[PDB]
Amino acid sequence: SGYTPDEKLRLQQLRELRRRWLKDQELSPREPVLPPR
Amino acid sequence: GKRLFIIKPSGFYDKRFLKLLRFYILLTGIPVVIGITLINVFIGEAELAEIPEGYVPEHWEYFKHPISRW
Repeated sequence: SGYTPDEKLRLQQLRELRRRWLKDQELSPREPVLPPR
Repeated sequence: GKRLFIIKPSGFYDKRFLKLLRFYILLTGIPVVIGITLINVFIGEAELAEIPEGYVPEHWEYFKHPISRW
């Protein structure tokens, strides 16, 4: 027997939250805003 | 592409301390090094010689380098 459906719901919610966090970890093209030299 | 964010602790304060320490060391290190070079190039070291008869020297005249004599 694998997961309970309760654990499956918890894993799915944590997985989508983690994927949102990792998507937010990316960098916009302006970053880093290095000052002129 | 696909660059990530590298999470690191704030190195601003440590770098600021190192910059301040190097600046405050150099601020008097450069004048003293220039002074030693000017002393050694122009004034220079003393020359060893025998004591003249009837003449007693000062104590600071018993040393070689100008800074040691001073």
